[PDB]
Amino acid sequence: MMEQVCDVFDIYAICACCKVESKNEGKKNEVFNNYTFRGLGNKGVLPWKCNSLDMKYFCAVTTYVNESKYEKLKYKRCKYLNKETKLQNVVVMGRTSWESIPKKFKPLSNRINVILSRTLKKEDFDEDVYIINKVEDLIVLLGKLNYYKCFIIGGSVVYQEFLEKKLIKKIYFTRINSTYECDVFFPEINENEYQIISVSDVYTSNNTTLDFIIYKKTNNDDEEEDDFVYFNFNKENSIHPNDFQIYNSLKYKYHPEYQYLNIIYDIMMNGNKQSDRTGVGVLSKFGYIMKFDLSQYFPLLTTKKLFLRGIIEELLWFIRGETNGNTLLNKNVRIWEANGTREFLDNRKLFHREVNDLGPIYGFQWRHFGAEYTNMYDNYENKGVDQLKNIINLIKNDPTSRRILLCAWNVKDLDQMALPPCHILCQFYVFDGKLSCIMYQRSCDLGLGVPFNIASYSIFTHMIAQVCNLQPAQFIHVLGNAHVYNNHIDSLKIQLNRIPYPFPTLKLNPDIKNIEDFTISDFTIQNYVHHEKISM
Amino acid sequence: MMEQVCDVFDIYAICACCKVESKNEGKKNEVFNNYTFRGLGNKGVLPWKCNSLDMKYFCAVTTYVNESKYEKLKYKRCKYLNKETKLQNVVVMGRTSWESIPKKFKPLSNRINVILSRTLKKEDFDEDVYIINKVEDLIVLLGKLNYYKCFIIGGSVVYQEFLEKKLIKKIYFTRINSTYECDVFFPEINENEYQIISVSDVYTSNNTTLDFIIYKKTNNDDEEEDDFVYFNFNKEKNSIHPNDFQIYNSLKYKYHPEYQYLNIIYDIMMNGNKQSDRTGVGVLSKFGYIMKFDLSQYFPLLTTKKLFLRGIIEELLWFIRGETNGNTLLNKNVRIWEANGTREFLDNRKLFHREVNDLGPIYGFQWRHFGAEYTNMYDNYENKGVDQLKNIINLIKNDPTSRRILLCAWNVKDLDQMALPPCHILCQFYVFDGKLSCIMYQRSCDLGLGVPFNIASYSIFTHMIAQVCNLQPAQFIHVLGNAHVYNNHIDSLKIQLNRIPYPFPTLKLNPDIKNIEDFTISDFTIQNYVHHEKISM
Ligand SMILES: NC(=O)c1ccc[n+]([C@@H]2O[C@H](COP(=O)([O-])OP(=O)(O)OC[C@H]3O[C@@H](n4cnc5c(N)ncnc54)[C@H](OP(=O)(O)O)[C@@H]3O)[C@@H](O)[C@H]2O)c1
Ligand SMILES: NC(=O)c1ccc[n+]([C@@H]2O[C@H](COP(=O)([O-])OP(=O)(O)OC[C@H]3O[C@@H](n4cnc5c(N)ncnc54)[C@H](OP(=O)(O)O)[C@@H]3O)[C@@H](O)[C@H]2O)c1
Ligand SMILES: CCc1nc(N)nc(N)c1OCCCOc1ccc(-c2c(N)nc(N)nc2CC)cc1
Ligand SMILES: CCc1nc(N)nc(N)c1OCCCOc1ccc(-c2c(N)nc(N)nc2CC)cc1
Ligand SMILES: O=c1ccn([C@H]2C[C@H](O)[C@@H](COP(=O)(O)O)O2)c(=O)[nH]1
Ligand SMILES: O=c1ccn([C@H]2C[C@H](O)[C@@H](COP(=O)(O)O)O2)c(=O)[nH]1
Repeated sequence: MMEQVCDVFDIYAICACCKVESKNEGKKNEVFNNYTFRGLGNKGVLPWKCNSLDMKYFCAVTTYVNESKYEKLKYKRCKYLNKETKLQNVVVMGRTSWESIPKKFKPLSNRINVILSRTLKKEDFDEDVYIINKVEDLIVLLGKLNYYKCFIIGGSVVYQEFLEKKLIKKIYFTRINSTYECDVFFPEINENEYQIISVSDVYTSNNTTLDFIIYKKTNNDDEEEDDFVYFNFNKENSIHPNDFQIYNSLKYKYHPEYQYLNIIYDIMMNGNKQSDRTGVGVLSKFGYIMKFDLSQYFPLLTTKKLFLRGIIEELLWFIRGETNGNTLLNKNVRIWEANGTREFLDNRKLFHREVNDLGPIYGFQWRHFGAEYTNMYDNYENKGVDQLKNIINLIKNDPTSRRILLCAWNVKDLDQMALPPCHILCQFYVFDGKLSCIMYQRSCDLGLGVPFNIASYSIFTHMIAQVCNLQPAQFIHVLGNAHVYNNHIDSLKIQLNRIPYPFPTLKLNPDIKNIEDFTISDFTIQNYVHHEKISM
Repeated sequence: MMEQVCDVFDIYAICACCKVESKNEGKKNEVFNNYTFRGLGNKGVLPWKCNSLDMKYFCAVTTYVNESKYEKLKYKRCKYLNKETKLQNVVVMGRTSWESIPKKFKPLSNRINVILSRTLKKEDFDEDVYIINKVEDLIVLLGKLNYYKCFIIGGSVVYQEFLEKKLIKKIYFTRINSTYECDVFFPEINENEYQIISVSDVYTSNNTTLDFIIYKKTNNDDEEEDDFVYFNFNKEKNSIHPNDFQIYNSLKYKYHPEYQYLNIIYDIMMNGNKQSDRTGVGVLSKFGYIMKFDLSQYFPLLTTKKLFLRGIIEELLWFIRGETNGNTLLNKNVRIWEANGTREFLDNRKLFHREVNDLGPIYGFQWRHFGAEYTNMYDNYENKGVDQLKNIINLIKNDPTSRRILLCAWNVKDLDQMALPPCHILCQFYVFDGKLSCIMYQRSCDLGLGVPFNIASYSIFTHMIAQVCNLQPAQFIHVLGNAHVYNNHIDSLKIQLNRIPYPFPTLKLNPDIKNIEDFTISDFTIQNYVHHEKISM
């Protein structure tokens, strides 16, 4: 029998918040949360100058109506008020917000404007809008109007006013993933009182990434669907129902990190229980694909903390053609340490191999495929097939070749390697000045390996694109044996109930024109916002 | 404004049909159409003995009701008759069909049973059933009962007259893809009166494949729906007309696994990039697809055109023997490798010192001898190089949970010595619960011509490897790198995409063959292949 006001009059908040310039004390231990994005305004303007995409979203959300849904809404409203029963939306804003607009775009096209202003007078109005001087007076004005929905579009004070009074049903919130000077700030959203229910794809507009989330207020010929039921006539790990409460609560999960997370979910829900070489046990499945649009974001996972110095150094080490594990160890990159011990090599039957002499692994295959391996210190210059050089020449001079592959699975050399490669091969595709990369991965440790693997090959696709005068397009990651280790299950449960942030961007020094000239200083990850580190 | 009787009272048909024993004069080149599946009954019983899955579907469809939707139906029916004011479905059958049901299943459970008869009346039945002696009395009865939907469940005579009288809104039609003795038949459906709107996944049950299709009678407080619209705020190419894919796009549900292939073609046609390529023909192309075929349920031989497998089987056996001699295939009248072995082709690869049809260290050589020095096609390479094929077989048997069971043809060292570099780059195997899956990664994929054969090749191989390792085949998973449609294939493929698939065939292997090397051409049989007309691409 009971109903809320915001439910009856369909009152929503729509906003856009950036990150704010702070004082950098303890930035090595900087914590991020939803409040990280709170920057509304500066000098009576937006902290950013123009965002074409957030603008387009603003318009499309505040101007969209469905006239065939109105009859339901009008009935409820007139029945609530105890009254008898082109359509537009209402846009409520503060005075400062109304002032800071061009003359050409006032009043806001296809929308019913409402300005909350004490000082202003209705009679000396040049324009044709409505005016109120109280929050109480809005509900009055809505009762006397035919409107689809009512959007609170601005003013820090306005937002704050409506939020305290529980007059907002949903918050449409653009996260602008860049830092600007700010005068005014969106209030801290209470987690008990609102929850996120949907998250969009990640985009780039005007030199920043952004995404769109929706907070919802908490409370604590359409008969051919029978044919769909008939198709499901034949359908019906040890997982619990509430292990994935937050994960399953979301309606729309369009953020590209859900490609990784959904795969985890699928293995956890439907994986096959297996022993493996390690003796730890896994849940596994066979055959997935993920795709990341490198034109829009750098897909560094945000649901836990990832570090990249090590994987960049590894990549540079691959590109030099190195097999000497000591090079990495002397830079405190320990990714290959365990695979180079006396004991590990002996268990591989490599009894005559020096410690950290990893054998003819990735780097050797990329630069010297087919050369005879001796030891890690030998001179292999101009020996074997320099695959790396050949793919770069192919991309430059025969971009429509279907033969642009870099393969590390050298069958003849597998037993000489400290271990056989996981990243079997890379294929490249060029169209309209744009480079995409498929990497096939025979064995995928989803909890610990895959997050790094995505980052490495995404960085590498940038590197190859740049030195070939191309823009990066897609990194396409194909998983063969995809497995969650049992000792990662509880960490991943925690991770899957976290909501991703808009991704970072990768910056390469643009002076680097040849694949072999990159050094560690040439890589910058910007605007990395992430949840707390998890140890698997 | 005038309403149809079948629409008001929601009258449907539901049947299962098999194929029927016909003349042996033209079986080498048989013609197939929807009327291929027309076998209803034999000597008062089903032509096939039992089919658990068809019975389960029959049960599911004829018992399902949605109580929420009834209020609208009651209103609609009440309105038609000019009246103001657990739920079950009605099933209507012929007398003969009633008597074919065993006593313990009569009357049909959780359904209102109705029986058409002239020779028998209420007094002749002990059971809770309505008897009617004419079709019009069904309609009168439906006006009086509260029910969800009404399913005509056969009799050959009952189906025939109900279709003749235009009282069927949809036909739920099981295609049983095997042949049995029949004496009663489903009537030939008029293509002008009914069109297929949905095709299901393909299944195996009781030693036959089957699927389920739906013919439709032709015309001759929780709302986040707006949030979905918002997320779509940023949205929009190769001289494509709408009518090109009229049939393809008319279907509501395209769950038949053949649509994995057809949908990729569609996607390339609509959204592919125009590019030149090595051939000069040019292509539409896209990068990165995955298809999955369940080999436990069907053999995925494409049905929207005709394909023969003798060549590709001979090729696979040639691969397994480790051969590189093109003449061996030519002497079996298989010409798959003929163009790649001519003097002119070898010279154009700069293989001036290679004998005609000496293909160099291609697939077979890499499978049995990776890393060995290629000399010529007649050399004895025994115990040279890495016998990958034997290694994977040993790994599958002895270390099934290994994540290292890969066969790789892309030997970077040898590429230039190959008549041409391999397209099917590697196979990775996976073993769980006594069942074998295979991923194949294909770097370059000719959608019109190559891919249909490649699916078949690696599906066969998966079965061979499974058999010799005492496992059952599960999934063949096909990963496409550079996926292209050739420009000269476009019109042919537009034709193909407006054909509706048939239930897939099955592949049988000689169970005596226990070693990968012991297979011969006669150890393989394709059964129950129903296909559209061959298309010359
Ligand atoms: N999504 C976004 O990022 C977004 C959207 C819009 C604007 N902005 C930015 O934010 C800044 C403006 O925000 P702001 O909060 O400082 O200005 P504002 O809220 O737009 O304007 C404040 C004025 O609104 C009136 N008002 C507020 N609460 C009221 C109440 N309860 N009753 C009656 N009147 C009330 C008063 O007008 P009187 O002076 O008439 O009393 C008050 O001085 C600008 O820099 C603008 O560019 C950002
Ligand atoms: N594969 C399938 O989908 C399927 C489904 C159902 C049945 N079947 C098979 O089909 C066969 C039976 O088919 P059938 O054509 O021989 O018989 P049927 O159509 O079930 O029954 C015909 C009988 O029903 C009565 N009947 C039909 N129309 C009537 C009307 N307008 N008014 C009064 N009575 C009417 C007559 O009964 P009286 O003789 O009493 O007058 C007639 O002899 C069996 O082999 C059965 O196993 C197959
Ligand atoms: C777009 C920011 C914004 N974004 C979201 N998701 N929610 C909001 N409430 C919001 O705030 C609207 C407050 C209105 O503020 C503006 C800004 C830009 C403009 C302008 C401008 N300065 N110049 C041009 N040419 N066009 C326009 C669009 C007419 C006008 C009003
Ligand atoms: C199933 C074939 C069938 N399949 C489809 N798609 N449509 C039909 N109209 C149809 O025909 C039904 C008319 C024939 O009805 C029956 C009843 C019961 C049975 C039986 C049986 N003979 N034996 C057992 N054990 N169980 C059952 C089901 C408890 C078989 C056929
Ligand atoms: O870059 C890498 C390297 C290794 N692994 C994982 C996959 C397996 O969990 C393990 C290697 O084991 P084998 O598949 O080789 O048994 O390391 C990755 O996920 N990514
Ligand atoms: O099993 C095969 C063999 C070849 N091709 C096609 C793909 C390409 O169109 C062509 C090989 O040309 P390149 O990709 O090597 O350019 O042959 C296949 O689709 N499948």
